[PDB]
Amino acid sequence: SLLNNKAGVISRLADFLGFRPKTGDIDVMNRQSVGSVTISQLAKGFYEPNIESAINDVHNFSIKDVGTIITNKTGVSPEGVSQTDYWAFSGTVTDDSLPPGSPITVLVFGLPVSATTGMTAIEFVAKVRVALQEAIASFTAINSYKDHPTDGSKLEVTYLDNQKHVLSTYSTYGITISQEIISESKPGYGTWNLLGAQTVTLDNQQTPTVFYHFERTA
Amino acid sequence: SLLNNKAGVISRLADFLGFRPKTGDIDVMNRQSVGSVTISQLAKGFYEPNIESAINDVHNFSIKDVGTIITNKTGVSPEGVSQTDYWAFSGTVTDDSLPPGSPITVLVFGLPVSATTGMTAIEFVAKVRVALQEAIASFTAINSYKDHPTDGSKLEVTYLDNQKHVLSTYSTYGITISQEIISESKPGYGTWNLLGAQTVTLDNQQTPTVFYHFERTA
Amino acid sequence: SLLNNKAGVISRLADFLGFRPKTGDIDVMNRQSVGSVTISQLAKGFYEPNIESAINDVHNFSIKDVGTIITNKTGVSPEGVSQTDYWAFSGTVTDDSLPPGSPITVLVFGLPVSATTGMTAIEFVAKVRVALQEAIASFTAINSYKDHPTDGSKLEVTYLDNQKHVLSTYSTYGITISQEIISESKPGYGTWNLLGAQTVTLDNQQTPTVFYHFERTA
Amino acid sequence: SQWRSSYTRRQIRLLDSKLTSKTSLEGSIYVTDLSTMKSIPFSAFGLIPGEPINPNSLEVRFNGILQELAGTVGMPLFHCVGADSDDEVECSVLGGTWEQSHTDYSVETDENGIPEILHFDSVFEHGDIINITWFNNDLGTLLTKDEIIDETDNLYVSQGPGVDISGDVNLTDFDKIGWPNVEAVQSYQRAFNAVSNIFDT
Amino acid sequence: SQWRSSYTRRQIRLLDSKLTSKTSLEGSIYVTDLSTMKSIPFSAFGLIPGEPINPNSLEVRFNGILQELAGTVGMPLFHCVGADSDDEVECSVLGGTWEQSHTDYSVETDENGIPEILHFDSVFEHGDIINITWFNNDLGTLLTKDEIIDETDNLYVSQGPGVDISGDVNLTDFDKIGWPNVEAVQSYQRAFNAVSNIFDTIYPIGTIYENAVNPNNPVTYMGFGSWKLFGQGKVLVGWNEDISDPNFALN
Amino acid sequence: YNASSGQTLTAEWGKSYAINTSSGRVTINLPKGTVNDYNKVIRARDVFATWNVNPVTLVAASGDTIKGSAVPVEINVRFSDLELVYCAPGRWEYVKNKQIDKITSSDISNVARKEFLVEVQGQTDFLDVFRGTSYNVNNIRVKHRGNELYYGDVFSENSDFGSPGENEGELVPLDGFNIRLRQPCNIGDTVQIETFMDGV
Repeated sequence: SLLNNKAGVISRLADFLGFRPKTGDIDVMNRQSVGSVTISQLAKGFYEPNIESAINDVHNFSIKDVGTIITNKTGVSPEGVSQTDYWAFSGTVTDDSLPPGSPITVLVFGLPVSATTGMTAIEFVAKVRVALQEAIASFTAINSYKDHPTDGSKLEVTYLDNQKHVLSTYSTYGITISQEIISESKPGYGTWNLLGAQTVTLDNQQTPTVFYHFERTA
Repeated sequence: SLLNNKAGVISRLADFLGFRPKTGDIDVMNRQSVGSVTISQLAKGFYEPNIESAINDVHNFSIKDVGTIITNKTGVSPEGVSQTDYWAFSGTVTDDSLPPGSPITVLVFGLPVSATTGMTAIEFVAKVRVALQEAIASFTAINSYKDHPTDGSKLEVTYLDNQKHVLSTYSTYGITISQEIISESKPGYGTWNLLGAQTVTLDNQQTPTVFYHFERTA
Repeated sequence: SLLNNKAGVISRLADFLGFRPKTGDIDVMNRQSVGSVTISQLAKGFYEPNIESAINDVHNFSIKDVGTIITNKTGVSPEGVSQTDYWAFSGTVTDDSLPPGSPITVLVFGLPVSATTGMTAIEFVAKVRVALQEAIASFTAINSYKDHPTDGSKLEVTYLDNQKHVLSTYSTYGITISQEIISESKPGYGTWNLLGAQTVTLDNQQTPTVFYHFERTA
Repeated sequence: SQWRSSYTRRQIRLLDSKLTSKTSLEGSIYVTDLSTMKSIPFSAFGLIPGEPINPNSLEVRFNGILQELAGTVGMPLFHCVGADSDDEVECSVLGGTWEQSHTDYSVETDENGIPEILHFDSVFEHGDIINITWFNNDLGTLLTKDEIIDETDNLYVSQGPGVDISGDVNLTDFDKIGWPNVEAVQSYQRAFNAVSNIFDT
Repeated sequence: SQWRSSYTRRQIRLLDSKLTSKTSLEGSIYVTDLSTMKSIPFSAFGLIPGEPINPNSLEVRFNGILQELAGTVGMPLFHCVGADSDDEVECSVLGGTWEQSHTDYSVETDENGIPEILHFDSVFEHGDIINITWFNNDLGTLLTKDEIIDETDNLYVSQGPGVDISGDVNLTDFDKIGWPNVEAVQSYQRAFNAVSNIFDTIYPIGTIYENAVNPNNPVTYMGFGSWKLFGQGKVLVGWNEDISDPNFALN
Repeated sequence: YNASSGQTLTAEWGKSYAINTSSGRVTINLPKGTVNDYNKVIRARDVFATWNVNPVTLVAASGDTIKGSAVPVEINVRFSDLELVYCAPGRWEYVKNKQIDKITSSDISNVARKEFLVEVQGQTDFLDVFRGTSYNVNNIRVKHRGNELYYGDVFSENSDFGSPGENEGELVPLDGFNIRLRQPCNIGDTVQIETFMDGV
């Protein structure tokens, strides 16, 4: 069956990537299944329930309107936290297909780094700084970077999103490129605000319990 | 590497489209990663973590059970809002591959509209009304349409979902088809109910703060 | 256009499957669109917004931190519920390409079951038990199975996830394999705890309303 | 200069239902409900009046995707497992009524001398595109004698020896038949190429 | 005379801009800004001085996908829907400027020998693979002994099934014809090798033939058989196996 | 004739045709049976060249050939113009290689070479000449690196050529496929044979 299975996708573009919708799913406006075909992809010709709509639906589901109070006893603001990492670099830049001091590009965790053969990790990092600027300048997956304080061959790295990012250590051109995770990212979205503490004695409890009301500021 | 990369997909059917699962993801029943392979696709033969399961998981995550109280100071019901738009039409239906008054089909934002050559936008819209009925009758991306009150060449349009829908203006067969967004869609799901207002003085605040408790009615 | 449309996907691997990001989407750290390209796929070379990031974003959105109070009047813990099902089996194992008592493998809802020709559903189920162990041992989509108490040809089945699983009845090798859904799965994630009941009289109500505060224990 | 090449490619792009506005045209437009009609006939493709797919060779492709659709023959066989209503084994029908597949997966091509018609079964998105392969058929023919000279006798009869006919007569008069109106005929061999030779003999 | 190529083939791999940092090599490496330059000139593919292809039948593919590129011809055509800035049809500029796509989507082959530059417009991922397969000579197909067996099928008329003959009889005297002098024939097969075989089944011995006008022995105009004049001044009348028929039962 | 109308066309003797193959193939089918008429040119061409790209498809219907084996001819030639008359030996003339701006004219016969390194002595003949089809007798080509003498209009003892596999002496007629030579030659003394052949 792989034939007409492999037939499949055509256009990529998850707009155009189909989705078996949830059977009996009203969760959208009490109306339709998540991922149901939308006027976006209709205009684009794609007539089937799709991956695109499924993302925005649950997205539109998990996003509470501004000003919504989140309440907990703990008191951590719902706001997400980005992951912050180190990128540990080592070795000397080496290209045996070019003479020493040969400008090349090196992809650091997918970030191109222009460097010349013979650069140690530090000079490599010196170039890595250039790329990370673009990674910030292009705002691609990297919120910010910072030079490792005691090490030139490491760089403190911050990611745009609140997701978790785990990458694989590799060594290119005599330069080992490894990611050292510093801070875990935390779930959340938007900007939130603690209103304050509410102490509450539950109905037949003896003990008053404290709550923390988190308004959405964004 | 694009070879075995392009090797890839086979069967489309996001059930069968793989997903690199989240590493160390218990968020499903405190058990497995989001998008982990499910008995659905096992039965279908697909043995890998997939896009299907990943959608329903976070879907099943972002859906609070009926009767759950959402509380805010603002007071907007969590319930989603569909987008409502105008579709602005202009020109006269024109097919130079057929004589005048030649019935043809016109895709309006992906909706086929049977119209004959020579119809102005209004007569075109007259036919567009027929298609929008089906778009409602088929319940595809369009919650409802309404004739533009002062313009026959425009139509007030409502979408099934609560997502945001932005489409591109195009002109086919001497008929310009453009979407004019009227109302923004708002995040939310199900049917919700404000219980009422709770004024709360926080622990060391002087100022009582009001809350609005939104029960889920669906 | 299907040409460059079909051009499309290359590498599968929803990391590498693109996503049209949401226009003007800050919901990630008040920063970027859901599904925006991440350092994961950058390292993997994929430079486009993708399906991977879109799942974790809304995932990271719909996951409230441990200790968060969910409050309802109803009192059902937010914790998800897995689906539990029967798998009804019938007939005698039959392979006409092999002599009787011929060990073969049978895929039960995608689970291979080694069985020899001539086994009735019960002996088939006897083998099905072996596979379900692996399905549990491999922890693939099946939380647990249990023998149908009054029927050897049925098996009580439990799924890992909290999603909904509906499968199609089929008959292979003279063995009909059908799924009988027992318990519906319920939305939720993590481990939650009811703090207790809070009776609240709303601002101008006469009637005190009770709430149930659900802390996240996981 | 160019040697060129000896071969042809063919294609269709079909759009479904009303959405076309445009009837099936040459191998350019095809219109239908994809749901309704499985396969396609080809006049809806590019056609020279003859020689589709030298029968030892076919590549028919859709989307941009490249697979053996041909003839609804397959190495999996599964002429059973074509199996609308999805019963897996034994071809015996269970549950929903099961069908031994007339056309198992994708392209079938019926016709004899060449396959004037193709059949096919799959479901597609609204727009479809097809790709088609016609090799040069012409040449291969073989084998010399000693086997084919043994091939004739046990099987296909033979012409045997031809017979001179000295006793034939022809009718000079077709209303009142025969004598006096008759003509003796000169002698002639009868070698039997067809049954008419036989029939008259 | 040149015998040229007989197939061969080409494929190109480019990576964009600095990511290569290296220039194009033969048909192996290519380099450019991919969004800046649509199409290709090909010296980019490996070039050898035969004029390579039938430009008509041209396999031009990218990724691993068979796709119809060369010429910016397509059976849908739509040069007017080349139409960048999504001005849909009718060639009149609406919204952004529409313009006629001289190069419609994919490849537009060019001028005299072959495309001199294949003129392509579509987006790629920076690492490229483009399948260029340009045939010469031909393809024959070869089958063994089935032709000579399957091809004569409509040619000849086959023996078909062979029949045993249990009923045949012969004249034990050819002067006086008929019973008492008759001899039945033992079982043996007739597999019809030649016409005479056919002839004996259609005219078994004792068959009564009548030609209207021809006085000649049938073997003269037929070519087969030993024939005797028969029933002169005699009518043929059905003989009865019911003995009660006084004349036509008993002989 | 539009490329848009049909992908084929047919049959008007004295009517002259610009050919569009752009929209798609053009398969031309000329009249047939033609009696004794001959005398009749038909005209197809490229005003604009859509030949190359999507070319001609020229189809004579069975019967009288245009040239050779009557299989449908195709023209890559970018510009082209087609002058073809029905020619009394049941033939349709075709002007060889031609277009506007360009003289491609006439025809190119075909020479190929195959050297025979002689071994083993013996070797007074060589079979099949060039493996496919036949040798073209009229121009004999064989070398010892001394280029061997004519086969000749009159096969002679003077002419030193065996001609295929003759029982004794050597065969007076020459045959394309197999050749023979009066000489054993010598190993390493190379018999170097060529043809001037009509088709490749």
